[PDB]
Amino acid sequence: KKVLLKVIILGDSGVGKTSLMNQYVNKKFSADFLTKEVMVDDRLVTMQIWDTSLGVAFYRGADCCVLVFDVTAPNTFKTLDSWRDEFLIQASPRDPENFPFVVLGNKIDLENRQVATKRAQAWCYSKNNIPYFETSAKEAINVEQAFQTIARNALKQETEVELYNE
Ligand SMILES: Nc1nc2c(ncn2[C@@H]2O[C@H](COP(=O)(O)OP(=O)(O)O)[C@@H](O)[C@H]2O)c(=O)[nH]1
Ligand SMILES: [Mg+2]
Repeated sequence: KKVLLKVIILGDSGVGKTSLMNQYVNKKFSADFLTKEVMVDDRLVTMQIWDTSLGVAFYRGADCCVLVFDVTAPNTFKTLDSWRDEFLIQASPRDPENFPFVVLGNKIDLENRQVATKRAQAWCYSKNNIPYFETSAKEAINVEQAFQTIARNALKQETEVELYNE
């Protein structure tokens, strides 16, 4: 048996979802998915990353839901609750407050940020401690770090599903 982890990325148009996926998988910057084999501690896993109705089953199979906003656009941060709630509604996870979400505040390379780090960290903390990363898909800042945690938390979820045949 091999270990396949499904990860989906949500967030407003233009925040950097496609760029983050490409930077992570291909280290290049410029309904579908890319795949990458990653080691989690000493366990090899294949992450299948899906870029964004798509239908309920699309969401139901996910092991981690990544939420992305643009630190220079307060409106994309404001929609995070809607993206989180919509994923919950579509995926119907059995332990909503523990399902793995990872939030990425992207484009930190643009010095005139409009959303404060503390504000975004507080939002994440208040949803049962969702992990938070500030990234730059353009300059490859914290992208490997963010996705390593996405991989580890998706593995935890996938393990839970497999061990209790959920
Ligand atoms: N400065 C900067 N621009 C970025 C970054 N990530 C993406 N972009 C740019 O912002 C636009 C939208 O990015 P795109 O990846 O297509 O995001 P999507 O619509 O969420 O999938 C494009 O012009 C990208 O080149 C980043 O980290 N920094
Ligand atoms: Mg896109």
